[PDB]
Amino acid sequence: MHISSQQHEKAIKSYFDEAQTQGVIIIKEGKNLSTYGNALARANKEYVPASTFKMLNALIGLENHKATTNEIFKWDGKKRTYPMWEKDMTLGEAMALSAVPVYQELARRTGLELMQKEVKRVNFGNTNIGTQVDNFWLVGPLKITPVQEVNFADDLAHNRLPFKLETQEEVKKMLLIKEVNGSKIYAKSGWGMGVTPQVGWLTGWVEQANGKKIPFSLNLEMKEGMSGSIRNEITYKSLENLGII
Repeated sequence: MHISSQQHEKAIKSYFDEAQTQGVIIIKEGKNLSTYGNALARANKEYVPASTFKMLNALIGLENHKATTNEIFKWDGKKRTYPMWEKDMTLGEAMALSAVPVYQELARRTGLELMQKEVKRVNFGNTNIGTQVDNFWLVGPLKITPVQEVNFADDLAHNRLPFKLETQEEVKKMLLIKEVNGSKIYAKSGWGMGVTPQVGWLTGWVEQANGKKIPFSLNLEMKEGMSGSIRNEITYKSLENLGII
């Protein structure tokens, strides 16, 4: 339409400035990547994936028969950081709650040798998981850039990753987080607190009413004290600004 690129860029930058943090959002339309936000150089820097790795953990675990989508992972009765984690959950429920204890169990079922082979086969990020199967996506050594995250979201949204179609569809069903008019937003959040500085993610895609899918990845610096909902607020204001939703 009639709004200049200068004005779109200024508006999206201001969403990050108003939240008092530093970040980028990458949007892909077809093969074209557009970078917006207030710290554009973050686009090709590596950060831990944190809870965004649960997308790939779920695909690996389902494809290799380490879980089913209806299996209930029981809470072991020990105290958790968050009360909503102190309950029995399917992978889908654990995805929406970012319940790392469920995904650590799934990683342990997959085990280090298979985990490293699958992460290499999908060529996710720097592809390095090191020697600790239960925390490699949290504290290193696995890292990924925001460009690589939006390209992963593009691959999953279009069923292009090297898994069965059914496996990709099962995991995509776990990622629906919002519906706006007739658009649907599928995405996974992350907040890596085990590194310094802390990293915030929201990576996913918009499925528009006509069926087109527009992948995006938000990446920002988080600080103890911030609200996790700023990730969604920035992302939705940016997508609305560009007329994607």
